[PDB]
Amino acid sequence: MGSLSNEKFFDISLVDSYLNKDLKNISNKIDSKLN
Amino acid sequence: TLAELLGRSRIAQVANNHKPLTYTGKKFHPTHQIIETKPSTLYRQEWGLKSAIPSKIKSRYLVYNDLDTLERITTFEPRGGTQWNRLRFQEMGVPIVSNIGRQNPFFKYISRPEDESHAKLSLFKEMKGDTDISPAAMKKRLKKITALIRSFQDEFKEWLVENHPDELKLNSNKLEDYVVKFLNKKLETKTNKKFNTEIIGTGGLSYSLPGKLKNSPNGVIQRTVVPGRILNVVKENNDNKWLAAIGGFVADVVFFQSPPSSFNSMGDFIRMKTFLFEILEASMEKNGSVSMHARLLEPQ
Amino acid sequence: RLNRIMFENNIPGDKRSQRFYMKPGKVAELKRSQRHRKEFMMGFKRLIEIVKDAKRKGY
Amino acid sequence: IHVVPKLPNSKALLQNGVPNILSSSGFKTVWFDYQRYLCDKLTLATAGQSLESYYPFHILLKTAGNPLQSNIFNLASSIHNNHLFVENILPSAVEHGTNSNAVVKTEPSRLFLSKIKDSFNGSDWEVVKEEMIYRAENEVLGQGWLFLVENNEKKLFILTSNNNGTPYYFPRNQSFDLNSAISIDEFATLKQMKELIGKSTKLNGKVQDWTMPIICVNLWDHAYLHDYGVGNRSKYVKNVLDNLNWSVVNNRIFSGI
Amino acid sequence: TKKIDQSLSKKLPKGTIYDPFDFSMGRIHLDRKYQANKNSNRNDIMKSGANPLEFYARPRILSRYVTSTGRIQHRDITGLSAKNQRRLSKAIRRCQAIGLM
Amino acid sequence: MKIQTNAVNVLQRTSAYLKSGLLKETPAWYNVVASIPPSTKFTREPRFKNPSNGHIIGKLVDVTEQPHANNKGLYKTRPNSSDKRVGVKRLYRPPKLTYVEDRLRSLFYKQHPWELSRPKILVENEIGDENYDWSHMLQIGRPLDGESVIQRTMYLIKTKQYGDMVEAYDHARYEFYALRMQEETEQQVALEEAEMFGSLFGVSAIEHGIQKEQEVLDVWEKKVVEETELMAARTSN
Amino acid sequence: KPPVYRLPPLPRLKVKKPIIRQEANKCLVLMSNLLQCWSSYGHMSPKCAGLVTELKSCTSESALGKRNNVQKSNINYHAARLYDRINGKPHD
Amino acid sequence: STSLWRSSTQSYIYGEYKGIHIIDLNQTLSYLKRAAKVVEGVSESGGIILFLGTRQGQKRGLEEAAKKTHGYYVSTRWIPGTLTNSTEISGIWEKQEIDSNDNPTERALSPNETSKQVKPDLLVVLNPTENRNALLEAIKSRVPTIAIIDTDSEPSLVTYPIPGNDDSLRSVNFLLGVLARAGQRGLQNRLARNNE
RNA sequence: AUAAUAGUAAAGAUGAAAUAAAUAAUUAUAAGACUAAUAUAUGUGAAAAUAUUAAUUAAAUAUUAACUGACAUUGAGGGAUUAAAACUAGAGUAGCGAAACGGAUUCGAUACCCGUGUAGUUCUAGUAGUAAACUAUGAAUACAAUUAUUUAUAUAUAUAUAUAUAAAUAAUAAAUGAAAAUGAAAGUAUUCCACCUGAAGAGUACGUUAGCAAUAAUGAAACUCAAAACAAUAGACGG
Ligand SMILES: [K+]
Ligand SMILES: [K+]
Ligand SMILES: [K+]
Ligand SMILES: [K+]
Ligand SMILES: [K+]
Ligand SMILES: [K+]
Ligand SMILES: [K+]
Ligand SMILES: [Mg+2]
Ligand SMILES: [Mg+2]
Ligand SMILES: [Mg+2]
Ligand SMILES: [Mg+2]
Ligand SMILES: [Mg+2]
Ligand SMILES: [Mg+2]
Ligand SMILES: [Mg+2]
Ligand SMILES: [Mg+2]
Ligand SMILES: [Mg+2]
Ligand SMILES: [Mg+2]
Ligand SMILES: [Mg+2]
Ligand SMILES: [Mg+2]
Ligand SMILES: [Mg+2]
Ligand SMILES: [Mg+2]
Repeated sequence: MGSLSNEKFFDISLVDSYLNKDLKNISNKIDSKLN
Repeated sequence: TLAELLGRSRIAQVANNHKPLTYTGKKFHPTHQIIETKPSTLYRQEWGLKSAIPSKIKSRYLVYNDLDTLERITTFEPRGGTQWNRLRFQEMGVPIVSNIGRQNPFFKYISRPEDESHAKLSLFKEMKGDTDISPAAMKKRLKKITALIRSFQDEFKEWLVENHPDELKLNSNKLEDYVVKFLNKKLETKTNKKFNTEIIGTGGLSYSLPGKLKNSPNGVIQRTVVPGRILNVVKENNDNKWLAAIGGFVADVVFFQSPPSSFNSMGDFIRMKTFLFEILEASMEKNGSVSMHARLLEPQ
Repeated sequence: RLNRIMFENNIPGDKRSQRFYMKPGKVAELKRSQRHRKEFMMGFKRLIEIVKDAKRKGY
Repeated sequence: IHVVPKLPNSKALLQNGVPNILSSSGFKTVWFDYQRYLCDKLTLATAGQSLESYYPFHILLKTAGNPLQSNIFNLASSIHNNHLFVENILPSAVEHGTNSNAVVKTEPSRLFLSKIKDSFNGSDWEVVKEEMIYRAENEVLGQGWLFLVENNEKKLFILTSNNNGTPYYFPRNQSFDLNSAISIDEFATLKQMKELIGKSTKLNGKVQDWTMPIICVNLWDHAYLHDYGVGNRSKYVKNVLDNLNWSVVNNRIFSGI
Repeated sequence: TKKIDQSLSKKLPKGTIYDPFDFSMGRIHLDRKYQANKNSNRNDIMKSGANPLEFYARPRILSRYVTSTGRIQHRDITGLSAKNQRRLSKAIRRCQAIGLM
Repeated sequence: MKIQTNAVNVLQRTSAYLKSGLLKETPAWYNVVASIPPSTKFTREPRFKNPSNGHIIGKLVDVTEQPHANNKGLYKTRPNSSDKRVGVKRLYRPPKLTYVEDRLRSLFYKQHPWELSRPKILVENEIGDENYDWSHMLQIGRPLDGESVIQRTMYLIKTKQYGDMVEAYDHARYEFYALRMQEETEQQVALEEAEMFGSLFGVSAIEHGIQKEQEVLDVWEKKVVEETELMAARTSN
Repeated sequence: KPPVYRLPPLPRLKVKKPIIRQEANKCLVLMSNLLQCWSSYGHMSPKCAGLVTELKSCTSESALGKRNNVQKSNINYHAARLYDRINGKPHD
Repeated sequence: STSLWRSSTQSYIYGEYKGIHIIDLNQTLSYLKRAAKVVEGVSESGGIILFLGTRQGQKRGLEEAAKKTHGYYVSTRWIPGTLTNSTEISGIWEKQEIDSNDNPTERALSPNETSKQVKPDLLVVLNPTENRNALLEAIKSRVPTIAIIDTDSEPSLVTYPIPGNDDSLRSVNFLLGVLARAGQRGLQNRLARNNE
C-alpha cells in the first residue's frame, strides 16, 4: 500500500507522499473521479 | 560426448542419498533405492558399482550411500526388504482410499478455485511454512521479499485507485482482500517452490483403482482374510484398538466384541502366534505412512 | 543413586585434587594431557566401529 | 530383449503358409504377428530385471511358483508353447531354401508307435488322434493348448491346458476349468495336487515334475479362426495331427544313445 | 511366566513398516547402541538460533544445561556450537551473580 | 611420490647394455618398445570448460562488461578483491560434473518414495545399443521406472512442446501413472485368471513373510526366557 | 556437525583387554532358583519339585552341565588386518 | 573417491561425480590401443608375457589370457625377489626348449641352461597398487610393464599405463580380454608366417 | 579465629610415630586471600600475559562504496613494556611458606616427612629489567602438489543441505636436511636486522655505565689440552 496504507504504524512512504504532493494529488484525483 | 553418456548412465539414474543406512527411528516408506544383481554377476561380485562387493555377501539386493569413501570401502547394507512389503500389500488387494475424499492424484482432473479461497492462508505459507528454517536464512525471507513486494507498490497504487477506489476511501477490510489476490496473481507467473516435494498420493505403494471385485473358484470374495500377528497383549494405551503386524505393516485391529482368551494366556508372547485378520480399509497420511485398519477374525 | 550423583559431578575427584596445591604450569600440563587422552579414545572408538562394520560386510 | 526366432524356409512360409494346415495369412497371424506380440510384451515385463537374461522356458520354471509373476509366466509359457507348435507342424526343420527340397515324407518312428501301444492299451495312432481331437473339443471351452506328453514312467498321455498352461509343471497345467462345475473326482485330483505341493520343504514351495511335451497344438483363436472359423476347431486339430513333422516329434522322445 | 521386561521386547509403532529382523534381539541391541538425543535440536532453544545471553534472567531455561549441583555441562554433552556454548556459559555465570540461579 | 624415471626409459638403459656389450642378445620387447614410445611427460594439464554444462573456466568478467547497475543499485567501477586473486588452481581442479536431470531424479523419488523399493540393476548391457524414441515413454529394452519419466521430460523440453520444466515434468508423470495402472491390473487379473483355471501355488508372499518371522520369533523366545532367568537370579543377590 | 576425532598414524590398532561375553551356566542358575525357592516356600517344599528335577538332570553328569565353555575375541585380528585400509592415510 | 586422489593422475581425470573422480575414457581408449599393440608386438616376437593379478576373482581371466597368448600368469602371490632373486626362487622349476611353432623340441637341457634366469619380456599388472614389489623388480630388471592405473595409483611406475577402474572385475576382465586377444593375434601372425 | 549450644573423651598427624570441657556437629560474628563447573588458553594480547559478575573509557573483524596515489618493508642507535624472586615507603596478614627453633627417619640426616611458623606471598606508590622470557625456530614479500576437520563470508534453491572463496589445525607429496624431522616452512626465492667461528678458562677478571641495594649491561687475555658436541644405530641396564 505504501502511502495508501491502513496500518496504524505506517512507514516513511506516507510522510514522503505528504511532502511530495502525492497523498493530496491522489485524494483530489479520487474525489474528482467520484464526481 | 562422455559427459552426455555419464548423465544417462545407470549410476547417474540413482538419486543422491546420504540418509543413514542404519536408522532406528520410525520407518514409514523406503529411503534407499534397492540395487539388484543377477546370479551370474553375483558369482563375480559384480553389482555395477565402482568396486567389487565382498564375496561374503550372498544376497542379491543391497542399498548403498557412497560408491567410495576415505576408508576405501563401499557404504552399503546387503538388504532389499522394502520390495517384499510392497508386494505383500499388493497381495492383500486393498486399494488405498482417501479418508478426506480428495481427487485422485494420479488423474489429471480439472480443478477450480474452490480451495483457492484461502489465498491468504497459502500465500503466507511460503514465509510461515518455515518450521525448520535457519534463524537468519528465514530472516532473509523478510528483506529479500520486502524488496520484491515493495517493487510492486506503484502497480498496486494505481490498480487499487482504478478498480476499487471506494474501498480506499471507506474501509480496508476489502483492500486487504485485493492485496492477497494481487500478489498471488503476480506470483502465479513467478516460480516460488514451483516443484513440490510432497508425496503424491500413495507414493507408488499401490496403483490399484478401487471398485474391482475379486473372482474366485468359490465365488466373489467379499472379505479379505490375511494372516497376521498381535504385538501387544494390552490395547494401545489411550487407544481403544490393539496393534497387529500384517504383511510388513503395523495395523490397528478392532475386535468384534471381546478379546480372545489366548491373549491373557499367552501374555507378552502373544506375538508368537498367528491370527487371521480382515483388512477393513487402507488410508494414506501426509507423513507418507499407511493407515491400515484390520479386524481379528476368530474361528466361530 | 547418591553415588552416581557424586561421580557425575566429580565430587570425589575435586575433593582429592584440593588436598595439595599444584603450580599453575603443572595444572595446565595435566589438563592438556587429559584432554588429549579423552580425544584420543574417541578417535580410537571411531576406528573400531569402522573395523566392526567393515568386518560385518565381509571386508 | 527377447526377439522372435528365425524360422527355416521363412520365404516359403510368408508366401504359401503351411501346406494343409494354415494359409499365408493364417501363419502370419499365429507366428509373425502373435510371436512378435508376445516377445515384445515379455521384453517390457522383464527388461531391467534378472529374468531378461533367461530363455522363456527357464523363465516359466523360475516364475511357475510365484503368484504375482503369473503375467510373466503366461507370456513365457505362451512363447515357448507357440514355438513348440510351430516347430512340429513345420514342413521341414532343415533349411532347404537353396536345395529346393519338395520331398519331406516323415512318419512316426517305431519308438513312438511302441510307446503309444504300451500307454494306450494297444490303441493305434489313428485311434489316439481321435481321442486327442475329442479331448480338445470337450475340455478346452476357449483358448488353450493340446499336448501329448511323456512322464517319468515312460508313459505317453494326453494333457490339455486352458489359456497358457505349461505341460512341464503340473501345478500350472491349468487342465481344470473352475469357472464351470467340477465333479468330485476332479476336486480329488486338485486336492491331491495341493497336498503334494505342501510336502515340499523348499522355501519357494516348488515340486519336481519331469513331464516333457512331444506334440503341441495351438488351440488359440490366433491359429484357426481366419482359416477355419468359429466352431471348426476340430477340423483344424485333425489337419494338424495329420501333417505333423515327425523328424521333430521323434527327436523329442528320449532314446538313450 | 506371561511377562517380559520392556528392555527385551520391541513395540512396533503404528503406521510403520517392519522386517522380520525387527522381532530379533539384534534389533533391540541395535536400537540401544544408536540411541542418541537427536530430537533435542527441535526442543533445544539454544540450537534454534536464539542468543543464549538473552536468557540470563530466565533461570528455568538455563537450568536445563547444568547438572543437579549447578555445574555447567561440557560442550561434549550439550552439543552446542562453540559460540552458543561460550554465550550460554556467560549467561549462566551472569545469572548466578544476579541471584537468580 | 616422485615422478619415476626408470620405468619409462627401459629402452634407453637397455640400449646402453647392448652398445657396451654387457648384454649380448637383444630382448624380444626391444624392437616393439622402440616402435611404440612411452609417454613420459607426466604433466598437469589445464582445462577451460566444464564438459557437463559447458560452463567456461578461466574467464574473468571485466568491469567494462558490467556497465549497468547491480541488484543493490550500484555501478561497478573497479575490480573487487576476488577479481584480483589469481585463479590458476581452478584450471587444474577436476570440474564437478552436473546435470539438470539429477535435480528431477531427486524430486521424483521424493514424491514417490515407494518407487525406490522396485529393484534396479546397475549392471549395464551395452550403452551403445540404446535406440530410444522418447516421443513415447515405453521403450523396448529398458524397464518402466523413474528414469523413463526424466527422459520423457527432457524430450518435451527439448522439442519445446512445453516451456517450463515443471509443466513437462507433470505431463510425463501422468503418462507414468497410466502405464503403472495398466501393469497393476495385468498382474492382478493374471493371478485371478490362473486360479480360475486350476493353478496352484505353494507359498504366497504373505506366507513367506510369516514363515520368516516365525524363525526369528523362535530364537527371540529362547533368549528372552534365558535373559529373564539370569535377571531373576542376578537380582536376587 | 558431531565432532569427528581423527587419530595420528599409529604403530598398531589393538584392544588391550577385549571384552568377551560369558554366558551363565544353566546348572548354576537352576541352583540359584532352587535355593531361592527353598528360601520362600521352605526346604523340600512340594513347590520346588520341578526345580529339583531340573537341577538333577542339569548336573547329573557334570555339576556345571555340558557347556561351550570357550569364547575368544577376534577384534584384534581384524583390527590389525584392516587398519592400513581404513585409517585414511595419505598416499606416499 | 576424491578423498583418496593421488594428484599425479590429474591429467587422466575427466571430472568428479557422486564423490568419485571420473576417468577420461577418450584417453583410456588411446592408452589401451597403445598397450594392446605392445602386447601384440611382443607376442608376435616370441617374448614371454606374464599376467599378474592378485585380487580375488581375477584368476579365471588371468589363466585364459595366458592360455590364448601362450603366456604365463600369477594369481596368488608375487614372491618378492621373483625377478631380482630368481635363482633362489625359480631355478628349481623346469624349463623347456620350443621351436618357432611353440611345440616342445623334446631336447634334454644341460644343467647350465636350466639354472639361467628366465626373465619375462613383458609384465601386465591388474592391481599395481598392491604389487609395488613386482613393479620395482621390473624396473630393476629392465622389464617393460603394463598396468591399469586408477585415480589413486602412481602412473610413472609403469612403462605403459592404462587409466581405468581396477576395482571392478568387469572393468579389469574387459581390459585384460582386449590385451589377451591382441596377444593372440600376434601369436597367430607369427605361426602363420612360419607356415608360409 | 572467636562466641554460643548441647554432647562427650580423646583428637590431630604419619609408612609408623612424635612434637605441638577439646575434636566432630548446629548456630552467630569477623577477617584476608582466592575464583568450581563451563574450558579447549579455544580465543585475545607485541611479548610478559589473559577464564566469577556488571559498568565506564580505549583498542580490535569481514565485505562493499568512495577516496589518497608507493605515503612501503626492515630497522643500528634509541624508546616502551616485561613472570617469579628481590628491594624502598605505607597499609594488610586468613591460608600458604625461605629462615629459625623443635619432632621424627637414619650408622650419620645441616635433608626428603611432621609441628610452631618469621620474611615473602596481598593492596597502594616506586626501584630494578632479569627467566628453559621456549616454537630452544627474528620480521616482511612472491611462489609450489593433496586430503581431512572446523570457522567465517557469500551464493543458491525442489529447504535444509549444495556450491564457492579465505583462515586455522591435522596427516602428507615434492623439496630440504647430519639425521630426528620440517611441510606452507626448517621448501623455492628476495629484502632488512640480530648473532656464531674448538673445548675449558668465562659470561669469569678488570674498567665503565645504571641502580637504595641485590645486582644488570658491556666484556677480555694468559696458561692447558686434541679435544669437544649433535643426530641416529645395536646392545647393556632400570628400585
Ligand atoms: K592462547
Ligand atoms: K605518482
Ligand atoms: K625507514
Ligand atoms: K634498537
Ligand atoms: K601473612
Ligand atoms: K615452551
Ligand atoms: K629483528
Ligand atoms: Mg582402485
Ligand atoms: Mg569444631
Ligand atoms: Mg574456572
Ligand atoms: Mg592458539
Ligand atoms: Mg619497525
Ligand atoms: Mg614492605
Ligand atoms: Mg616445615
Ligand atoms: Mg620500569
Ligand atoms: Mg642474572
Ligand atoms: Mg638472557
Ligand atoms: Mg612463558
Ligand atoms: Mg607490521
Ligand atoms: Mg654480570
Ligand atoms: Mg643424543
